Amino acid sequence: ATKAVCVLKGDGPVQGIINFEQKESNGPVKVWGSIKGLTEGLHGFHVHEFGDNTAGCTSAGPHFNPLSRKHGGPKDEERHVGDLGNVTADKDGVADVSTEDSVISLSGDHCITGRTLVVHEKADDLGKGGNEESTKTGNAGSRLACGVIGIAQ
Amino acid sequence: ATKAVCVLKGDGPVQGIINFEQKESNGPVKVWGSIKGLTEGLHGFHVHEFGDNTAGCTSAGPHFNPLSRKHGGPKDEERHVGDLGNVTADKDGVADVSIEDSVISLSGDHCITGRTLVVHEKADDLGKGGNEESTKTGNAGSRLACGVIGIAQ
Ligand SMILES: CN1CCN(c2ncnc3ccccc23)CC1
Ligand SMILES: CN1CCN(c2ncnc3ccccc23)CC1
Ligand SMILES: CN1CCN(c2ncnc3ccccc23)CC1
Ligand SMILES: [Cu+2]
Ligand SMILES: [Cu+2]
Ligand SMILES: [Zn+2]
Ligand SMILES: [Zn+2]
Repeated sequence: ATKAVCVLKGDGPVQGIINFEQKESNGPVKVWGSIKGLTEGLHGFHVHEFGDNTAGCTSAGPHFNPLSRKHGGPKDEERHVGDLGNVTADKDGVADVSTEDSVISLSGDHCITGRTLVVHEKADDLGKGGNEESTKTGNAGSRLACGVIGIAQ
Repeated sequence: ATKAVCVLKGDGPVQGIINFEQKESNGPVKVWGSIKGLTEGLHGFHVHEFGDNTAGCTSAGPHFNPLSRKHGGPKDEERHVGDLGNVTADKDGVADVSIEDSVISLSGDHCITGRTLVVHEKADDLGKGGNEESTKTGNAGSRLACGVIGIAQ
């Protein structure tokens, strides 16, 4: 199996640890972990193109989109490769993450390793918001925490 | 060309931005940038195996060594792929990094993207120290700052 990991940090209180595992190169990636310090509700959760944190999370660029598609949710055919939807936090400030995704990979051209995982301010509308921004960013707003996805033991 | 970047962070602050560029996949990688907050003298500078900073720089594991060789300096045939020698800081605490290396890569089996760059406490003896640890770590000591190497624009 192939494994990867991301430590999410930012300028505020949001922080987390996300793990990735892919049993087979043509198989799904399991994604799990925790993010704390969040406001209650949905927070957009994406892989962005660049593993560049030079100036903070802004440096990561747009959603990872090697197929030049519109933004969507993880269960949509029309999505960016990096579109992992939302994480949802309770009034404890914690989002428990446990998902499986069939479009991201830890090898090949859809590889997310070396790119940035970002948790956002606001909900991602999964491209169903009915405006132009919805099909580019999902209207998820600013970047609260991020990290470069790295190769794990 | 292919480009990568690493934001190094540690207590001091020891911090720096290191850029990587490789004109072709069969060619050398140019490495440049600046690290501040260092004590005067040599500091070991290596790519470590894992891009895991879960518990800090310790989580990055040993030097990146896909070929199962002993530790050396960057000019040695017998070296780890991750062996980039030392950076040298002056009294101002700044090391200017300018390296070209023919063994690291930003693609293929020796790709360093997704792995951790680390700057160390002490000098790397380049495997010439005459003891057991010299040919494993270069006796460079603890890890002052690190970051995951990411894909750049
Ligand atoms: C279920 N999965 C679909 C995505 N998948 C891929 N991984 C890496 N690169 C790819 C390039 C083109 C198409 C699919 C790719 C891995 C397994
Ligand atoms: C192959 N594997 C990858 C997934 N995996 C996990 N390990 C630990 N905690 C988890 C929490 C939620 C979901 C999966 C988890 C271990 C088995
Ligand atoms: C062809 N290239 C243009 C970009 N490039 C550099 N750019 C900016 N500063 C540098 C400082 C020291 C060494 C190389 C540097 C090197 C690769
Ligand atoms: Cu995002
Ligand atoms: Cu090292
Ligand atoms: Zn998207
Ligand atoms: Zn070494």
